Amino acid sequence: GSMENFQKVEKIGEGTYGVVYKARNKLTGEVVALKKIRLTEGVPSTAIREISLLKELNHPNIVKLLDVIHTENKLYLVFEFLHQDLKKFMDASALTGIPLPLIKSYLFQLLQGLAFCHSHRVLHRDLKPQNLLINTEGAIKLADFGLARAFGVPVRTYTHEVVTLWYRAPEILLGCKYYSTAVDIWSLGCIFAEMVTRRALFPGDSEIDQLFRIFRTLGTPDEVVWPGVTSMPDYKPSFPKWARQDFSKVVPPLDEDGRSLLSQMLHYDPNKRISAKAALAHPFFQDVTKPVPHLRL
Amino acid sequence: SVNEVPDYHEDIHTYLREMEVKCKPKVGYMKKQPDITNSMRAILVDWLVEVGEEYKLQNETLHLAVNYIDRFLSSMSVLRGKLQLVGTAAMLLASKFEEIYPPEVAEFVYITDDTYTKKQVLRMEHLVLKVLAFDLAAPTINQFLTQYFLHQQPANCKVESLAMFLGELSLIDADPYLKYLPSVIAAAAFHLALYTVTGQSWPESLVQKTGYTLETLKPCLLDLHQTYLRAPQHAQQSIREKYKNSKYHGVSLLNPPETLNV
Ligand SMILES: OC[C@H]1O[C@@H](n2cnc3cc(Cl)c(Cl)cc32)[C@H](O)[C@@H]1O
Repeated sequence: GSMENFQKVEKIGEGTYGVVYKARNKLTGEVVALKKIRLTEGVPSTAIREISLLKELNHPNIVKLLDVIHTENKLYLVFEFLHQDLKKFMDASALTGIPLPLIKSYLFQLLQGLAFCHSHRVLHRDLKPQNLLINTEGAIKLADFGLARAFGVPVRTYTHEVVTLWYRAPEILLGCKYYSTAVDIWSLGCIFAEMVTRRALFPGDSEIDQLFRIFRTLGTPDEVVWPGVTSMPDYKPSFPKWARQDFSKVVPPLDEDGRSLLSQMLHYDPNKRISAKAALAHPFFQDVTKPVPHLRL
Repeated sequence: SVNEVPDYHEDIHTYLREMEVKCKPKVGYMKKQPDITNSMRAILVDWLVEVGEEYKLQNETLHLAVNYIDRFLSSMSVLRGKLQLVGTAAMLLASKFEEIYPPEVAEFVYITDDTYTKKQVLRMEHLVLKVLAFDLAAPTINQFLTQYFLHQQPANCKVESLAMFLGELSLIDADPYLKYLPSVIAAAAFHLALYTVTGQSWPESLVQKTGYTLETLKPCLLDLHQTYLRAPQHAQQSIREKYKNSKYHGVSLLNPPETLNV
C-alpha cells in the first residue's frame, strides 16, 4: 500500500485528526475511505488504540482496516468504504419509518459485531447511530474505534468520560468504579429504540438531566431492582422517585418479543443486563433475514 | 458479576492463549545482539520499574513495555548507547495504549536525564510502531494472573500481590524467562504464591481452564523458585523495593519456601 495508488473522490466526514475521504484504488478499483491523522505529543493515543485494536478485529460487522500508511508527517488509515451511517439513514426514512425486517436484520448484525468485540476483550464505548455504517447490500458495521479499549478480566477502572451522553449507561452516569461489556449493550438498546421511533430514547442535555430522563422512563432504581445502587458515588437520596412505566408505552409500535429484548438490554443492573451473545438467541430474531436497504444510499 | 465477564471470559482466555504464541519474542535474540547482553537488559527493565513507580503507572503498562522491547530487539540490532531510547519509546507507547492519563512526552525525555532529545524519543516511537506493525494489544503475565485469581477460595490479597511480584521478577531476566509463555509464568507464579502463603496448590479448576498441571509447570516453577530465593542478592532491586509498599501488602518481605515438594 502507498498513497500514489489512491485517487481521492470527495470528503465524506470528519472527526480528529481528522478528515475522512472517499477514494479509489487506481489499480484494483477498490473504493476506500481514507482517514487522515495529522501528526507535538507524537502519535495520538486514540489512533494507537484504534489501529492496534482494529488489526485484531476481523468480522463481517466490524469496519475493515485495510492498511496503514505512515509517512513521517502523516498517518493514513485505509478502511473499506461504506456508503452511509445509520443516523443519515434514519433521517432519510422519516415519515416512512424503517421496515421491521431491516430493523431486525440490523440489530442482529450489530449484536454479532459486538459479541465478537467482547470475545476479543474489546469495549467499544461509543456506539451511536453516527458510528454505525451501512452498505447497499444490507450489512451494518461497527465503526469509529478511537474511543475503544482492550480490557482485562476482571476489568480495572478505565476512563470515566466515555460514551456520548444520550447513549451512556446509568452505571457510568452514577460513577461506578468499574464498568464492563454491559455499557455497550445499554447503548445498543438505545439504538434499537431509536431505529423503531427515529428519535433518541433519552436525549438529555447534561448528566443529571440524562439520569432523570432514564428514571422517568424506567423508574427510579432502588435496592430491589439494582442492589448497591444507593451506595454508588453519584447516587443522591434526594433523587425524585418516579414509577416505572408500562414498557409497552416506551416504544408503542414494538411487539411482545421486541419489548422483551429491549427491556433486557435496558436492565438497570449491569449484572442482569443481557449480553450480546445471549441476545442473538432471543425469540425476536426467529424470522430474521438480511434484506438490502429500502432506499438508495 | 459482569465485571468478571462470565459470558466471555472463556472466549477471552482462549483468544489470549492464541495471541501469546504470535506475540512471543524470539527466545535466542540476545546472542544475536552484538552489543547488548542479558545484564544490560536487566538494568533497563529495572529502570522501567522505577519509572513506573515514579509516575504511578499501572503494572500492565510495565508488562506491555517489556513485551514491546523484546519484540523490537528480536528483529533490530541496537547499540548499548541506544537501548535506553528504545525502552523509553516503548514505555511511552505502552502508556498511551494502557493509561487513563499517560505522562507527557516531556516527562519521558526528562527521566532519561537529557540523554536524548524529544525529537529522538518521538522518532523512536515511530520506528517501534513500524517494527511492531502497530500490534500493541499483547497478552501479558498480568492478564492471565487476574483470571487465575478468580479461582481462589476465598480470595487472598497476599496471594495476589505475591503472584504479581513473582511475575514482575521474571521480566528482569531474559535468561531463562524468554523461553516461557506469559500464561505459563503466570501459572507458576500463582502456584508459588498460593503455596508460599496458604500451603495450597494449583487448583483442579485451573487445570480445567488451562490444561496445565504441576507437571507441565515444573520447569518454570523450578526456575521461578530459584529466582524467588535469590531475589535479595540480585543486582537489580527495584521490584523488591516496590513490593515492600503497603499498596502491595509488603509481600516482598514474606519468606520464600525452602522447598516445593513437587
Ligand atoms: O472520523 C471519521 C468520520 O467519518 C465518517 N464516515 C462517513 N462515511 C464513512 C465511511 C467509512 Cl468506511 C468510515 Cl471508516 C467513516 C465514515 C464517520 O461516521 C466519522 O464521523
